[PDB]
Amino acid sequence: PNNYDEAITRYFASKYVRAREGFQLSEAEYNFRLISLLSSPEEQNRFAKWYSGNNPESPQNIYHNMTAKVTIKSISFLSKDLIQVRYYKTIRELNGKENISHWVSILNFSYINAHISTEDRLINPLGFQVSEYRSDPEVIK
Repeated sequence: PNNYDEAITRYFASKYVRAREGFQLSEAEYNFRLISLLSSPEEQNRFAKWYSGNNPESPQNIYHNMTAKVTIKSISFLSKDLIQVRYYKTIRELNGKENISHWVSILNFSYINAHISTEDRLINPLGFQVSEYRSDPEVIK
């Protein structure tokens, strides 16, 4: 289809934000692949440049030797193709210290019917594609 039930979109938007804004070394290869499959080509390129170890703000750098786990608070539809995802991150240091921070992502998505490999299709079975994306901290402390 062109579109799916909002719960399906919430499911994939949750997957997307958890994978993109979290960081755990053991899941990192998978998460990068997942975000890449779930992004338009243009957004994937933007994501990859951001994620590169060359970028000072890359999660590979800012969360080096840390874990960051995302908990989704809410997903709101601003329109048929535009959502707001509020979440928090729990960041754990090597010393065990945890910090919680609050964030919101805004993203534009669609579903594209394409033929891709069976393996990739099972990760993204409905062709979910994020075309534009931002994530900002919220004022909540």
